[PDB]
Amino acid sequence: SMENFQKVEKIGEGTYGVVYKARNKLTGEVVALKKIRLDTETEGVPSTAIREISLLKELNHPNIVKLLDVIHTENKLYLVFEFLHQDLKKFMDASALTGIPLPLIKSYLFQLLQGLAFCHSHRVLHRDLKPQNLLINTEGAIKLADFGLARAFGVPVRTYTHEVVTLWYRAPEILLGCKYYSTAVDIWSLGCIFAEMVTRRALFPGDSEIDQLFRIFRTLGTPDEVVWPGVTSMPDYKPSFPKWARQDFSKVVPPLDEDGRSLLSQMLHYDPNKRISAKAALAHPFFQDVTKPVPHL
Amino acid sequence: SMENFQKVEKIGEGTYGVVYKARNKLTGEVVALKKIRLDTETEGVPSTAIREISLLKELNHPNIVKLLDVIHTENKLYLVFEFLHQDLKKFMDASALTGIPLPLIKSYLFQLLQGLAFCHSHRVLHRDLKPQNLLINTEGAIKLADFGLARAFGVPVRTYTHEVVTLWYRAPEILLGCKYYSTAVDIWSLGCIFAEMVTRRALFPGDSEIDQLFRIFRTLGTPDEVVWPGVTSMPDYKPSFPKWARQDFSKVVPPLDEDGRSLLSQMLHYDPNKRISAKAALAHPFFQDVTKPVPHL
Amino acid sequence: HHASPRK
Amino acid sequence: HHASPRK
Amino acid sequence: VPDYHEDIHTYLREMEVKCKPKVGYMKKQPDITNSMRAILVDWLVEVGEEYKLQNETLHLAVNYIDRFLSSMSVLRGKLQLVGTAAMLLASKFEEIYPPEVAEFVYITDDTYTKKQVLRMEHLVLKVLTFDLAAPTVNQFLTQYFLHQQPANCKVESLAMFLGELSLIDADPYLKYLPSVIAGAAFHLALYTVTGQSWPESLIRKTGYTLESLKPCLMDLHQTYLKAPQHAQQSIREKYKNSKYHGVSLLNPPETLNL
Amino acid sequence: VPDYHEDIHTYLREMEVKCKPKVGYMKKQPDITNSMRAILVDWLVEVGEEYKLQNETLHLAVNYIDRFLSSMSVLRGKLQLVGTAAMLLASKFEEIYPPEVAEFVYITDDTYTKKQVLRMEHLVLKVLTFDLAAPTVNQFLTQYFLHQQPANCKVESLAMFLGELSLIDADPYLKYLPSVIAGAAFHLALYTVTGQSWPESLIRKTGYTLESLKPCLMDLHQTYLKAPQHAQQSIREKYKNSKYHGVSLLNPPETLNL
Ligand SMILES: Nc1ncnc2c1ncn2[C@@H]1O[C@H](COP(=O)(O)OP(=O)(O)OP(=O)(O)O)[C@@H](O)[C@H]1O
Ligand SMILES: Nc1ncnc2c1ncn2[C@@H]1O[C@H](COP(=O)(O)OP(=O)(O)OP(=O)(O)O)[C@@H](O)[C@H]1O
Ligand SMILES: [Mg+2]
Ligand SMILES: [Mg+2]
Repeated sequence: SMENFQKVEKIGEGTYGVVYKARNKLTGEVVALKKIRLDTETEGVPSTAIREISLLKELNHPNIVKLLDVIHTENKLYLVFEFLHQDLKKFMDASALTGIPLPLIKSYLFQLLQGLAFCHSHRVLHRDLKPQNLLINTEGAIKLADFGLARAFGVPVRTYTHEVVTLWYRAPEILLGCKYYSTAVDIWSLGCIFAEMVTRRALFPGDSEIDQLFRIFRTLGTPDEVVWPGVTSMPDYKPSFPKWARQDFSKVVPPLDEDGRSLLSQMLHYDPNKRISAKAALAHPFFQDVTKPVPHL
Repeated sequence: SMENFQKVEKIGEGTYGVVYKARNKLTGEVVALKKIRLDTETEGVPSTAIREISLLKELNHPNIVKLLDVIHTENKLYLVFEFLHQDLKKFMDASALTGIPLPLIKSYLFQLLQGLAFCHSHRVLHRDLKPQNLLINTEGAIKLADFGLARAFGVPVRTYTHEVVTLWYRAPEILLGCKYYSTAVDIWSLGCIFAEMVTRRALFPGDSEIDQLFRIFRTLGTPDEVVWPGVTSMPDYKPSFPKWARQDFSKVVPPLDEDGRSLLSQMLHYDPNKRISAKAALAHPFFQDVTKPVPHL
Repeated sequence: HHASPRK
Repeated sequence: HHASPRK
Repeated sequence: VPDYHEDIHTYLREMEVKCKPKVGYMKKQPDITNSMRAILVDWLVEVGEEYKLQNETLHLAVNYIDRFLSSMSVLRGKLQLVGTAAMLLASKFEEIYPPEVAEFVYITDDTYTKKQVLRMEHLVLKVLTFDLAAPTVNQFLTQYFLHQQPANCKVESLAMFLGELSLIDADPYLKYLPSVIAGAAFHLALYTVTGQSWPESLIRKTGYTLESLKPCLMDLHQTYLKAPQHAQQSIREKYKNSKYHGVSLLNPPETLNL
Repeated sequence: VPDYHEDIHTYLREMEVKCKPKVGYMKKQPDITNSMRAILVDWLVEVGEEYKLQNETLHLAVNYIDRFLSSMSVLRGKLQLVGTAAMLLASKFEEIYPPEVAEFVYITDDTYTKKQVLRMEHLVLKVLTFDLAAPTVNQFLTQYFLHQQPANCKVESLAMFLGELSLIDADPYLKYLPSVIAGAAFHLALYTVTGQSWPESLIRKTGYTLESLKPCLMDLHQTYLKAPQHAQQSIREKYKNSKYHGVSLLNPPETLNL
């Protein structure tokens, strides 16, 4: 049932098994096999896999990795994906000396915004955007991937799982324990990735939740009731938090032009109701000249 | 794979394996499992199975057995069908003392004609209609089955396989070697079965092709150019064939009424271009009072 | 009785 | 770096 | 945050037509009836209460039961097994903390083993081809609730109660799409508590007038009037609670003046 | 025997829309081009000739190759393997005596083993979900042929030669359904041999007019005028034979006067 795949190499590992680069022995197609281990006298199929597979089946877009097949055996579950050259973190690591060229950072962000705006329009919250969960091909495309934390949301949203998003990309409404969060958490993660592509390093590299929050407050200013009404009543807010002033984005993201700084600050607005949506972001003047350059691989 | 089915008993046997009555262990559904053995270093999937499965997928009709699933493994191929009480041959054998009640004979033929007319309208020739290939349930339905000799035909037809239809139900244009045959061969088979349901025995039980032809000639009269233009130029026709006269249907099928006699002789017309179609047969006055009795099982 | 003709 | 949060 | 609202509404209107059960399926089940399905859904309503699961979870589990029975004939002794695996899958899709499998086996009282539940879980996933994200009456209600002038607690509980009652009776409710049952339910709840009607802003948002809702609303009015005598009563019990403003105690309007 | 003819025609009109390849699939193949597909189909034309297979078998094999490539990315070194398993499957569905597997392996010159061919046959059956009874240009031509006043052998062979030419070029022929290519081909053939036009009885029977056929006809007219210079030539070679009245030697009309 896996008789037609030849494993070529380990590409990553994770939660319920591993990811291999393989090839279809009959057609030559190169794929990524994500193994989810089951068993029995356990919980059956993992809810993260049930969600990843069923949200992926409704997310057909050029900037969303394609799920090619699902091999659902008695012992194991295999998700079969199209194979892309590498993830954005490995590309970034290989580009730390050069930096990623300006036009390619704009093209990557525009594409991530188009994938994200399709997800949000199909009532799906990704909730784990970070560079290792984003894939690039040799022609200039970038795609959202790792839908293992995603969830279909409702209008208006109810309370959802609190432990969501990898620490460095996590939005302050989650960190402050808000009862409700929605699509603005994925926008936050994207502004963090936008900055990272620019400066070549994580914008808010916390080492715990309080530290993560203070790195955000030292860059953008400790929020108050004027910038974010309701902040000081949030479950984990503490009025003894240090009150830092906002830093000028010329120090925060030096290489970015005026248009790119305007876009980044709307993606990092503290108030989730005011943070820019993915769709309004696609119309910002930072993208008027967007092209599709090919990466130097 | 076959994990979920429990073999209950052998229902029949064929060419490519066995036929079992089985039940789905999870839902309780009772099914008939038809095993087609493959192998490798052989011819791959048997062309009869490739036709059976693809023709059945296009024949969704109350009077055509339902294919529920196809379990295509690396070693074996299983056809999964709905299970019906028994085939018409077994029902006939169990009713040889009583006979099948008149209304149920008429109901069985009307339903056989409706499934056959659906086949022909979907450009499919059955080509193996006999009592053991027809299936009855406990509520009065009868269905076509065994699509192992069938074929998608073209308008106008080309030449097709000469060895088709079980000897006793074979049309005279096949026995005479006609270059072309079409839907009239299934009608001929059904005329034979209608008679057999009536009299309780095969209408033309030959023991070889010349014998089969001679049984037909002795009942219906040896055909000549007036009854079937072209007959005497057919490849296996011989001008030394005995010339017998037609027998009166009151001797041929004694229990049948005038309307039933009229329908039977149009199903057994020598000339395939004049033989009645399944669709016109559905409008004969023999069916004006048709009902759906339940068999005595 | 005869068997169904065989490919 | 941190792992993705776990159900 | 209305930014995505209209896109989401349009896409749910399209997925509800694709995730819809086949209307006459029960007619082809040789061994189970609408009444057995009724008892089944009523029991899931209780399982829901016992485990504190979301109404949405219930509504997804029912859609998966009717989709699976739409192509799989099931013996009566196995219907609960289909329903437990579907409540297990819906829990895994929707809840923050789904019950464990051993708990699903206990709520059936050991009628099935763990291994049967786990195997029926894999058969339901394959029959549904893993398409679990279905649109539910609940997803359209919640959207409809943003158009209430001003917000009324009571109306919301009552529209919910009525949308849940429709899950019990495949006849007549499998005729109607989720979005239509939700409209009928919101109009009936509104009319009952304040005397108002399906609003003009919802008419434009869904394109459904009070006339297009009428056939569903006549059925739902009859189900509301007859709720206290129906054989299944877990939903009325559940909506007695103060969480629901005790709305199942309100008296239904005698006429709808349609 | 016209009894079932109109029903069959309708049914084919419906199955062609469902068995149809997705039009821009080649654009998503990372490694293969229309040209490599053209070389492949030209090769199956020759395989057909070597084994005396029906024209209908060839057109099925093409339909299966374009449906398979519609959802499966294939590397160039494997395209002939898809094409051989498809020719085998079409031979098994349609021929009275299909070639044996070892013959299919010999005609590829041992490029693949027997085991590869047999496994690709199982993958093609799964990708097509066993749906092999597809409507072809040939099925519609043969029905169109019954409306000729009187029957003309040359018009038939030529309509066939044109319909076959269409199989070689995915661009532009994947845009057109089988029934439309057949109508364009039968009109062009008729026009070329006798000066007549797409008949009024076919207009009523297919609903197709010379105007709806025009786009396909302009393409097929340019393919017929450029046939002597195309890179693939097996179909012109095959239609030189006396079995086909040597129609590929006729000279195409210079204009269609459309
Ligand atoms: N389709 C693919 N093509 C190429 N590499 C891929 C592909 N899919 C996954 N990878 C690699 O495998 C890694 C792990 O995959 P994935 O993110 O989907 O699973 P995960 O291990 O569950 O990740 P995470 O731990 O962040 O939850 C990805 O970061 C990427 O490096
Ligand atoms: N769905 C079914 N329900 C009940 N019995 C069935 C069913 N299908 C097949 N059978 C039984 O199994 C017997 C063998 O089946 P089938 O005719 O389909 O295959 P076969 O062996 O190839 O038949 P034949 O030898 O005429 O070619 C049938 O005659 C009937 O008695
Ligand atoms: Mg990941
Ligand atoms: Mg049989």
